[PDB]
Amino acid sequence: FRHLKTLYPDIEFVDLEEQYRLSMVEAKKRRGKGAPKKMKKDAAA
Amino acid sequence: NPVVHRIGPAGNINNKLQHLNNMNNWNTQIYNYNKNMEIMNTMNDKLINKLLYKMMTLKLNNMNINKIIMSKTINQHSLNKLNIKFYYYNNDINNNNNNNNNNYYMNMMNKLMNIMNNNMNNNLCNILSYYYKKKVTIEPIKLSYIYLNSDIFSKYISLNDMDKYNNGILTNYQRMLNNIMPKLNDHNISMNYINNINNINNNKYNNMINLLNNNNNINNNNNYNNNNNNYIGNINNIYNNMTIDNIPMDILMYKYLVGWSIKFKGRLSNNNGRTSTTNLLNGTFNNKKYLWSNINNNYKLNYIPSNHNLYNNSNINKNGKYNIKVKLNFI
Amino acid sequence: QHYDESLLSRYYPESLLKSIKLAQQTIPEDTKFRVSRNVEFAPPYLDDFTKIHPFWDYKPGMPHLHAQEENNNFSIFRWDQVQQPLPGEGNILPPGVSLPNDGGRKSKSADVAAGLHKQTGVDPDYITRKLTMKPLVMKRVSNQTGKGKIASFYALVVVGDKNGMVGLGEGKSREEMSKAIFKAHWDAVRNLKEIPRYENRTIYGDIDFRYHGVKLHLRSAKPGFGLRVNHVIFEICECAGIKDLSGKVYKSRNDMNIAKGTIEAFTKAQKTLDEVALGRGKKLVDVRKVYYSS
Amino acid sequence: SSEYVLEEPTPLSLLEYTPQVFPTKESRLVNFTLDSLKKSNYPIYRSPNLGILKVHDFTLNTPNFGKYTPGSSLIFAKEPQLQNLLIEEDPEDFHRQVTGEYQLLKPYVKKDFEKLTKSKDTVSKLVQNSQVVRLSLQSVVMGSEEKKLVYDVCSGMKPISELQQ
Amino acid sequence: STRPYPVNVEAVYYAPLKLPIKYGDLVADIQLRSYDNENLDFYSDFILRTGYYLGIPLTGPKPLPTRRERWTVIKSPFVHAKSKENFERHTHKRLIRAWDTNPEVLQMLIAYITKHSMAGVGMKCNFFQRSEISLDLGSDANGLEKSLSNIDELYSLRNDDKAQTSAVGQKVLELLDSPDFKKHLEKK
Amino acid sequence: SADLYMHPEKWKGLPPQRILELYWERMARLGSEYKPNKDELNALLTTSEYSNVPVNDIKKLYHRGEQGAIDIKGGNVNRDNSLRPFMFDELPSQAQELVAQHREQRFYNRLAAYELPLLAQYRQEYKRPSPESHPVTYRYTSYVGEEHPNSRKVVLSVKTKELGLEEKSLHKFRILARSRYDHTTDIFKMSSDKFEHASQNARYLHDILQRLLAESKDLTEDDFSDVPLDTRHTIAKSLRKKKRDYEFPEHWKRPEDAPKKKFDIVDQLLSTL
RNA sequence: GUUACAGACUUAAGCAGUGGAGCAUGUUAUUUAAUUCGAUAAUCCACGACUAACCUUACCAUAUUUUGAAUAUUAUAAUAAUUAUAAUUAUUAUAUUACAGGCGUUACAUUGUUGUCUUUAGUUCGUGCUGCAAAGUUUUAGAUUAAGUUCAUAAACGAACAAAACUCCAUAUAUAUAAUUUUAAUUAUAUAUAAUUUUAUAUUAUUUAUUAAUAUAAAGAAAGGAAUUAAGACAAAUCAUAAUGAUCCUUAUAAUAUGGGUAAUAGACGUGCUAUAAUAAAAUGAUAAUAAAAUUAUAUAAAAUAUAUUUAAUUAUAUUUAAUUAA
Ligand SMILES: [Mg+2]
Ligand SMILES: [Mg+2]
Ligand SMILES: [Mg+2]
Ligand SMILES: [Mg+2]
Ligand SMILES: [Mg+2]
Ligand SMILES: [Mg+2]
Ligand SMILES: [Mg+2]
Ligand SMILES: [Mg+2]
Ligand SMILES: [Mg+2]
Ligand SMILES: [Mg+2]
Ligand SMILES: [Mg+2]
Ligand SMILES: [Mg+2]
Ligand SMILES: [Mg+2]
Ligand SMILES: [Mg+2]
Ligand SMILES: [Mg+2]
Ligand SMILES: [Mg+2]
Ligand SMILES: [Mg+2]
Ligand SMILES: [Mg+2]
Ligand SMILES: [Mg+2]
Ligand SMILES: [Mg+2]
Ligand SMILES: [Mg+2]
Ligand SMILES: [Mg+2]
Ligand SMILES: [Mg+2]
Ligand SMILES: [Mg+2]
Ligand SMILES: [Mg+2]
Ligand SMILES: [Mg+2]
Ligand SMILES: [Mg+2]
Ligand SMILES: [Mg+2]
Ligand SMILES: [Mg+2]
Repeated sequence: FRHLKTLYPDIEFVDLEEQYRLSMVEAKKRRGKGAPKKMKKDAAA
Repeated sequence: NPVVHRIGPAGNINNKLQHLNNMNNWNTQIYNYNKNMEIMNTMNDKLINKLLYKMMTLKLNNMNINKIIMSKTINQHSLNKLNIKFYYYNNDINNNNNNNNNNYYMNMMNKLMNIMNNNMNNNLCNILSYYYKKKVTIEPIKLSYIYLNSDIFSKYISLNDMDKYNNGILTNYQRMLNNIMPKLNDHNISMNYINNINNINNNKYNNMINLLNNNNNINNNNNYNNNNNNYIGNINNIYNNMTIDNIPMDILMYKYLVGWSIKFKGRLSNNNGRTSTTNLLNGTFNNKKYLWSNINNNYKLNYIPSNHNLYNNSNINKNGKYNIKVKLNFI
Repeated sequence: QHYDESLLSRYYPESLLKSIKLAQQTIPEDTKFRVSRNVEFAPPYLDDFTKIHPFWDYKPGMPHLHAQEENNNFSIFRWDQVQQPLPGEGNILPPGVSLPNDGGRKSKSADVAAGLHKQTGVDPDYITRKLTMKPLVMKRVSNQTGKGKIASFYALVVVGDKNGMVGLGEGKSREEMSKAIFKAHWDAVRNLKEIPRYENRTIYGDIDFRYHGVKLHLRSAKPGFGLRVNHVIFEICECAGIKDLSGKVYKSRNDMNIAKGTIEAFTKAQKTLDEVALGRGKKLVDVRKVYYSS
Repeated sequence: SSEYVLEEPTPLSLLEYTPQVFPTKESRLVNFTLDSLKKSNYPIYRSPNLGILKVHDFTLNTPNFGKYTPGSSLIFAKEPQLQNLLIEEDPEDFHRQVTGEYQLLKPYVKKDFEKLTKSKDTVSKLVQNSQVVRLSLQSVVMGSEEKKLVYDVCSGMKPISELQQ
Repeated sequence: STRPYPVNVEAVYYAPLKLPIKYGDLVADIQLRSYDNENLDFYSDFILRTGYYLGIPLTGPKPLPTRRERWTVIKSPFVHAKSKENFERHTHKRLIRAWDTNPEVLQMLIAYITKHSMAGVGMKCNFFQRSEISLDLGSDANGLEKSLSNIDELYSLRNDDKAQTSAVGQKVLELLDSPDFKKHLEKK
Repeated sequence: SADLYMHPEKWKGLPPQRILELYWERMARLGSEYKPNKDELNALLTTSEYSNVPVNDIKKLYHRGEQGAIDIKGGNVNRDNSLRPFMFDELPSQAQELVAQHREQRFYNRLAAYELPLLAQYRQEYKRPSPESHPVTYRYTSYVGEEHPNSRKVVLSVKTKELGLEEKSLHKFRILARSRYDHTTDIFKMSSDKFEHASQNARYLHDILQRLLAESKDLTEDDFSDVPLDTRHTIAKSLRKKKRDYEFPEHWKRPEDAPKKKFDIVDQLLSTL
């Protein structure tokens, strides 16, 4: 799906799977059960 | 008919108008001596089917999202080329395009089907050629109803009608499904089909008798070559009054939809938390022209009556996963 | 066989003539021609294959298998209509069935009228025009089986002409309540009766008839009194043509029993003046009518 | 019903469908030409490239295509137009295909082994080893140069270090 | 008067005609395999017709034995090994043999059939050629010249309106007829 | 012309339907690369009466596109037309599949009727190579549409007695072939697929045959007259096939018991018509 | 823990077994750093698992990675291709919002699938009628059938999912194909026909041949197996095929490597293998007594050789690959 934009910029498509994924993460964000912030390696040693 | 008294010993269901060829029972139609090549072709077929599923949905703006429902792709591999075949339905029919303003612009769906084959170098067939190493063509076939294919019917009710059964099946929605087709008399249609076939056979048989009895009253015994030759006469009289405008349509099978059932099983209704199944059985689910006449039913994949076209599609709602199972009978 | 150019050049397209000539010069004449009944290759009808039939041959420009139109010579661009529509009359309507038409705006009264005329001798026009529909008892009725609770819709309706006839009908359905009303409308038109009215306005005298557990006390009314009765009786009267009445319901007040009782009471509890006079051998005179006479 | 416009089937058109392995050497030349055409990415099995499309002329026949190890996403190369397209036509492939030439490796004589070692018995054993490896490697599908490298390494001439180890 | 139907369209309605074998030396053995029989038989019939009109004696589709592969699998997803299900696949095979035909005519036949192939059918071709006990393999320059001459003569066009061409055919012919082929063999 | 859609300057005067078809083709083949041009409008505007669309609407449909159609319509199509009752004007999918089957069948009948007879112009008489001159048979294998590795295999088969060898050389040849020669039928047999092309395998087999012939004809050193011919491999092979080498005894036959043709008066009298 | 009627390898009879011995395998229990998880009455226990040395593998120990496996957003730079040294594009690398990932919990939130009742005969609808109505009828007095199968009477007349039939393997026959060196034609596979057998006689009980079972006769090649297991119930099994809802982890409950474990053994347990000798074990049997169905481009591997090993044969390795990518 990612390559469709390269070949056919004119027509817009929707990836129902990715949209469902982003909808679910946003719902969890609103509900408060979001993903914890991952800590970088630079932290501590 | 069961009698067939005035015809003679014969019978050929092998007509391409009375039986579905068993090659069509499979989504990928290929034989390769190199089995590894056969496996990779099958995998590619499945992948490209999923890609086309991704491709179908389109949007013009935030308030315009157009889902184009399509059936499973029928991949036809020949020694030289591959054809991808599928039926599709476009809900955005725009008053059946009654207004002529449609002639001056291409909607998203037209552009999608055009880039399928027509675009010169950037069409999908070129990329699919790279994957398959042969000529590739795609057949989009339009369906004007959604209940003419089990695939399209299940997909539509599973992807486009969430609001109509999310909290129970609505009365109007349940009524529309039950009135998609007029209640037809399966017995009458089956008997009419049998009588028509009998009439065709009698007409041909009479043509034989008339031709051979006279044959312009010139050809006689010791001249017909009764040992091995079977040349009875001119082709004209073999099929007198048996032409393309009367024979083929009335021998075509699987014309009418007599029975159809839909089953909404899943977590649709927001009950205490359990699951519910709603079934809508309308019509009959057996073909009456197979047990009275002499044609015999063939079981697709050795487990599906030919007259039955069934399919189920899943999706996800707020509660989980649900499945819409549609089974259709085509007399 | 072995036709010359006569009757052949003028019947087959010119480009196809060389192939015919080669076939004649290749296939030996007087060659026996078996018929193969292990494999089917030719159509079950005679056809010369000279013309590309729409709907029975591949459409030119369609990207199909056995499409010889290269890859950039496909001549289909508008995928909006159904390519290759049905031939001939353009439809496959089987004999004995009719093309569907407006059904949402088609009144169910017309369907009831047509069906009743089909089975009984009643005419449709009267049912459609001069009969009034108004339901009385709509409710969900439940029976439980091994499967579980099975819910059914029970509808009771009345039909009348506001001119003397009224009917009562009850129907049950599990599909929906519209069907229950349809059956009730069907039954009620089937069960029509004639109600005698005094001056097309009110009943004769008072009625104290009892239906099972329902005690119907009905008494006549003055001109211009109005229907001062229970709503079930009010509906029955308004559909039956009664305009002035007064009464009270005692003991059970079940709506459906009330409706059945009042219809029966109108039918048989009351007696017309003429019938009383004839069976009595006496003359009954309406003082009101004879006071205002000429 | 539109008239049927017959188009004569001619051998030139029916070419590109000739069997790949056919006894006649004319077929060998033709199949070699087709092989050279398809190895050069000339447009077959697909529509040709002309100048009409300027920014949407893509090809996916990069060497990485199909392979895994050089990890990268789908390369969308800029396809050449129908003109200014090159054809390889390698002479080695010609002899390999049109003619039936085969190298058959190069045997090792005791002179070479004696250059390295001095014990006659070891020289005899090494000769036998070189013979065995020579006769057991010509049937393995690999490149000529790699096959020669393995042949030398196993025989004894080149040290194991020549391979990637 | 009435419509006439010449032999070409009369022959379509009858079983394909086979030319007789006169000498008996095989030149090809084409085996068609499919997982079904209807397409296989239809295509076979077409092969016989194409061979006959091309002058190639063909014997006809010989029913070689079918191959039945069989697999077994438990119906249940997790644990019901008691319930099992059998699956099978059938390979329907036919054989057609060509005799007493020149190589180029056989090439013409095979090309045509592969061009007009059908879904589901696979074809494997065995070609037999008789040769000397000893052949001259070093004769290249004269051999290449004669081979190029033969290619040019065989794929030589006469008409213009008919005889549709192929772009690949033109490219191959121009490459073969290009003078730069001569230096290809001059590597010695 | 094939490129007529590319040039809208020459569209002037063309019929409105052809103009519309050309305009559709141009914006279907170009795709995202399509760009509007004034000449295309002028050509399109001439078709206003053909399709009964006001000129200003054509301008807005050319420019705004599907958005133009939406805003001239005045409102989206708000109706669940999907569940519309059947008009009996279309066929189900399986019926269409049956139709397509017939379409292919008619295509092949037409091909056989008209295109195939044109193949009779390439008939050629079989120029039979002399069996004596050409005893060796090479078998080539090809898989149409595949890349099966067995396509490289070549098989060489020839009878030893037709090699043209003297008795001593023939015996030496037979005993040097070892398992590759079967005395029962006297056929030499040899295949090669080590090399990756059929041409290489055929050359390899030919060279091996020449090498064996040369050694067989060289009787200066040893003619291998004493060593007999070994046939144990053939014995093993033949022991894996069933021997139906029994025939009906000659002396059990009684030809006198066979039926004799009877007298058919009608058939006798029909010979003279 | 209610009555009556029939079936079914439930029982009775017969053959072979298990329970007893040794071993293989699954389970329990226990041990262990881990002995990963699930199944566990019929309906678990050579079950998921069609092969646990490493992999697999999910567990334990020790080391190691941190936007990772994708999708999107924003900068920096490099390479390749194509057009006339530039322009465009595609990719790569480095970052960050952003998550990704989970064989972690919930089959008592689910989709799909499956086991048992079950080859069981049941489950429903339209119009009509009965009862004020919920409902009832049809779906039954009485029989028959494997069967709501088929009759007889009957407010009922029909119809739908199941039953049966069509279907597949097999069978008999006809036609066609095969140059009978792919041979076997005693075959292969395409189409069609055939039977859910018919006819006659008699002896029976009967609604009186407007009939059933008993036998006979004669016409037939004619006799089987497989698939399909409805509605509902078991909150039966499955979150370890896969997928999603909710909840939980995010330098760790995610990812990699080297070893170990899944193979431990008091007891117990379900399946099987091998035996306990003469209606039974062992050797030998080269014009090689007699099969079917399957496999061989991620190969099958003959014949001949050296070996143990004596002349040889048989048996097991090694040497070498004959032919075949297959009637
Ligand atoms: Mg009340
Ligand atoms: Mg064999
Ligand atoms: Mg017992
Ligand atoms: Mg014990
Ligand atoms: Mg024991
Ligand atoms: Mg042991
Ligand atoms: Mg365990
Ligand atoms: Mg559990
Ligand atoms: Mg490990
Ligand atoms: Mg997640
Ligand atoms: Mg984990
Ligand atoms: Mg459960
Ligand atoms: Mg479930
Ligand atoms: Mg009532
Ligand atoms: Mg019952
Ligand atoms: Mg034989
Ligand atoms: Mg059944
Ligand atoms: Mg059930
Ligand atoms: Mg029950
Ligand atoms: Mg539970
Ligand atoms: Mg778990
Ligand atoms: Mg999972
Ligand atoms: Mg971890
Ligand atoms: Mg274990
Ligand atoms: Mg078990
Ligand atoms: Mg013993
Ligand atoms: Mg066998
Ligand atoms: Mg067999
Ligand atoms: Mg051996």
